[PDB]
Amino acid sequence: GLVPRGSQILCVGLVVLDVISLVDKYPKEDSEIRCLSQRWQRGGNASNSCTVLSLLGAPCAFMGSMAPGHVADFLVADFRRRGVDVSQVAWQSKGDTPSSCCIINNSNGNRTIVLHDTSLPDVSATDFEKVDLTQFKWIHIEGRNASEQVKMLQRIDAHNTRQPPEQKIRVSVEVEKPREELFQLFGYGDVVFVSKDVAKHLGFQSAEEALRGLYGRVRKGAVLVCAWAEEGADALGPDGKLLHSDAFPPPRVVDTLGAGDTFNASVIFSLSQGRSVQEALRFGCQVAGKKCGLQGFDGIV
Amino acid sequence: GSQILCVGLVVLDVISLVDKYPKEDSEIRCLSQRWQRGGNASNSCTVLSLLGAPCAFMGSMAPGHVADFLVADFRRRGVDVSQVAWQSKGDTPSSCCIINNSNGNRTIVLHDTSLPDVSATDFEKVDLTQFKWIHIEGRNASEQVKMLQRIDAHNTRQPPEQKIRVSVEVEKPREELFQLFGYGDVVFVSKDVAKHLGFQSAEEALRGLYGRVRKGAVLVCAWAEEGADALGPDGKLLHSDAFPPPRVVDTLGAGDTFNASVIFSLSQGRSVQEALRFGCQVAGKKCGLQGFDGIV
Ligand SMILES: c1ccc2ncncc2c1
Ligand SMILES: c1ccc2ncncc2c1
Repeated sequence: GLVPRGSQILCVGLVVLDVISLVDKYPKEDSEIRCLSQRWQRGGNASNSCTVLSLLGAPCAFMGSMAPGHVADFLVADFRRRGVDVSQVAWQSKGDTPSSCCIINNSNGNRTIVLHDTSLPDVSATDFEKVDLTQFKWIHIEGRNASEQVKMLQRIDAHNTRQPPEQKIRVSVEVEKPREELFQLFGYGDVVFVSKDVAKHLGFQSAEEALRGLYGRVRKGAVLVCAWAEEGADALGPDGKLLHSDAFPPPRVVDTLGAGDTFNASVIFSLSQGRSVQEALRFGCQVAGKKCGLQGFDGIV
Repeated sequence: GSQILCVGLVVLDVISLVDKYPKEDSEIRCLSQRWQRGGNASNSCTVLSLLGAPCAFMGSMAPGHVADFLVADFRRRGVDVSQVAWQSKGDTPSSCCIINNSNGNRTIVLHDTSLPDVSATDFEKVDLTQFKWIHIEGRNASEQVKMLQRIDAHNTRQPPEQKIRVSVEVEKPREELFQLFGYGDVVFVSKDVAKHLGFQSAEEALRGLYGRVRKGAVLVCAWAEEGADALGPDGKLLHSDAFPPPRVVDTLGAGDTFNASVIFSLSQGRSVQEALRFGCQVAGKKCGLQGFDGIV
């Protein structure tokens, strides 16, 4: 169908089928057991943010790798359940669609996780070349395979070079895995999200340390953003003023899975509506705080 | 009477192959992944099929994309699905199976949906004339005893030439089931049940459990890498060494493979000793492979 030009927010990243089982006790090897309950869930960073953008009322699209098959089928139907545009998926001829198994030990809250295999090629710069960008007002990249994503980021840069300033496509970038390859991505994006977990691995002990210690790495004009769960969130832009919002914790914490993807999408959404950085931090924190008191994404409204 | 009918579960097995069993609380990446049609009676049908025996499956299934994948697998294998009891309430069961590639150990977490079990009602409605053999996977004992009495009743009416041979599996250490020992020409009891009942080996499990079987039956008990044993009316213990592959890479379904192979051999007129060796021979071959293709 027809997508009006410059109307969609695109997220590029992982999607994965998560199978989650609740058990009485951790299973002894070679044993056969019944779980208390079991869920199949669409997972992944870029994937979660798409769900949030849709619920927020943004037209949105996902770009990631899948292989034809039943896993893909379940994931595509869930994507569509959430009003996500999947027309830019990069279908592969090799590899598994990512899927993962999690066992939550009911009597201690321990999570044991068999992560997906590593057989499916990530999205390539050549896959990205084939995409017509005019559809997109904002493009967001979950850092994964950096060297290739750098080329995608240069391609978008190139595109914007030729556009009026009101046909420019905004870009955001997430570095959430403490992996050296990823650190080059700081150089790209109007907006750069760094995770608490990454900040801590570089040895910063607070959002303020992280932002002040990393800002030197961002491109001129960029805003660097870092959320620290219960401690709220900071951003830092070209004017050197450290901004902050306190968390908006919920009555009780139910489910924090994907809370960070909820923050990222809300910040992106707010800014894409022309709100200020300060306004976006706050909204980001409000939405993510709500999410933490809910099971899944139903009701973050 | 040319078909063999197995009555039990079908389940989506969501399989992850790992280097080593995960420690509590850890997070390991797996080597590979697959979907596989599981369920004791379903695996046995796969194996029977591959052995060249026309066979049919009977069990509950809820309509869906899962079901669609299961059914499509059955047909690739030429397994007759005609007898399935489709439900409305409940979904198809599924499980996460971890297969330790360093020893073929398999660990199963099963999501047993509520989905209604096959019933005496459902069973009374089946044309027993097409069936040479009927194997029943212990599950809902109260109603399966009913299905058994049915088959015997039918049997009392036919010649020795035209009787329907019957086998029972008792796999879970579960009291309701322990009355199933009293039916069938051939009774399969798992190692796991054997141990949960105090018995330390297969021979001890057999001498200790023969009192429970109907008169003239054969009690079978396999024990993985120690092979399997059987005991019949004549009082003579039979043993077969295992046929272990040099590398064990996947034991998910080895037991169902052994059961189905014993049954094939028996329904082909071979001695119990021979059917025992064949059982171990095929099970063993299965354990050196991923899945079921390649066992024949
Ligand atoms: C993100 C993660 C955890 C949180 N806990 C409380 N309040 C807000 C949060 C945001
Ligand atoms: C079950 C059945 C047969 C086997 N053969 C070899 N090793 C392990 C086995 C487990």
